[PDB]
Amino acid sequence: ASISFTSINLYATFFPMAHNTASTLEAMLRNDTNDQSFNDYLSAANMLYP
Amino acid sequence: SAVTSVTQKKFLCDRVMWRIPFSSNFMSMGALTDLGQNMLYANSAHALDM
Amino acid sequence: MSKEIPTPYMWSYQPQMGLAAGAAQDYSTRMNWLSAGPAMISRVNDIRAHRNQILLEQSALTATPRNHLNPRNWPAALVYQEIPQPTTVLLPRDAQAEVQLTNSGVQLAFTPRQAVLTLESSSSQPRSGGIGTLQFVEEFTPSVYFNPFSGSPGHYPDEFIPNFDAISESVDGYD
Amino acid sequence: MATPSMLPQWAYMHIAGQDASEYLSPGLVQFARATDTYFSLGNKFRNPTVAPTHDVTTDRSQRLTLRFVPVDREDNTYSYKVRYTLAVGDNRVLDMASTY
Amino acid sequence: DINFSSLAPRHGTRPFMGTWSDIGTS
Amino acid sequence: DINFSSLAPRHGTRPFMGTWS
Repeated sequence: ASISFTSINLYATFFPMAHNTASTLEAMLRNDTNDQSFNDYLSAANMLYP
Repeated sequence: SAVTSVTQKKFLCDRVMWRIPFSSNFMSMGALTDLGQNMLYANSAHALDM
Repeated sequence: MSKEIPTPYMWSYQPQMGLAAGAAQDYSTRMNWLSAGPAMISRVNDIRAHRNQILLEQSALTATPRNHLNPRNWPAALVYQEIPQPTTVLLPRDAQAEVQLTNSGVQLAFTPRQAVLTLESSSSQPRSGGIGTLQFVEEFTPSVYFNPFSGSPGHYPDEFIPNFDAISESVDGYD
Repeated sequence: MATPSMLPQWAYMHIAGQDASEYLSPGLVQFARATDTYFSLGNKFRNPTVAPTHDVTTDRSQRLTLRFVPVDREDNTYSYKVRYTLAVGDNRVLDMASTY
Repeated sequence: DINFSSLAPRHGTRPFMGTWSDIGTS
Repeated sequence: DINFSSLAPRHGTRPFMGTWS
């Protein structure tokens, strides 16, 4: 079995919104008290032992 | 004409990972467990052997 | 009462529930070992006198009054606020006087009237928690206990024990 | 001008007015609440439901979707190395859950 | 989508030891 | 839930307003 790639292409979808609504949001999330934060669903140190 | 017999017993668990919490009750009453803050009740280093 | 002029107690650090992870004697210093001469009794314990004196002065200047070595939670006033200040957005569009233009058949991809809007904005609410790392240094200048373990228990520092909890007054380490 | 010319027609009915808790007489709202569990009225009266008309509008109007492009890479035997430098224009916020 | 939207948006109050209130007052 | 119809919020984005320059 063998796999080829021809075309590895990137797609993005944008929410259309007013450019005053958009620019308000940018200023809000350029403050470091409005820093976004994320965490793994399984947040774990993973160790395999024979 | 049934023959003498011995019982065999087992279980099968598939798609589960066994879990031992690090709580005093073994119950999750918050993500940050109550013995996760017992090393901020303390704050020392210990060795773990399993 | 007085048992020596003792070494200071160095507080440890931790990822902050509001504890300082106890304290312990300084053993990265001499002044209590042996081998020199008897003329260094006021040349090596004058040093140790000087270190302690600088500590009492230093602690008094830089540390807020407290009823506890480790309060387990500093008030919102006393965490030291490093949160941002106000800022202004120049909003780029009319959407109430350049939209009747697009209803009037104009496609778009500053030529209409000079309406430009400025918007102000602020920053977060006070936080209470553990003290910062810049302000840990100023709140936890090393302490000199001058009459070690003298008097009744209940005036002993139990906040130099890195296993003690002062909001249950018990020492539990699960060992 | 335009707004009083057309809109009292629509709030005669209830496709642009206020919700039923506000246009019904207060005694009927009180009775409908009291009796709800065995003799519903919360069906016989329509609530208007009106989309926001401003501050969400596309405005100038620009693309809903982008695709990012082919050029060259450094070769590898068992891995395929792809790079993008993204496109930029004006005043939009990308969500990375909607990239693939 | 295909439209429905109607009265009774929340719980109909009744002091739950019982199942009533009144018809209003007059 | 047993709903097949969105709400509208019934209000546009941003309550808070800025001065003309």
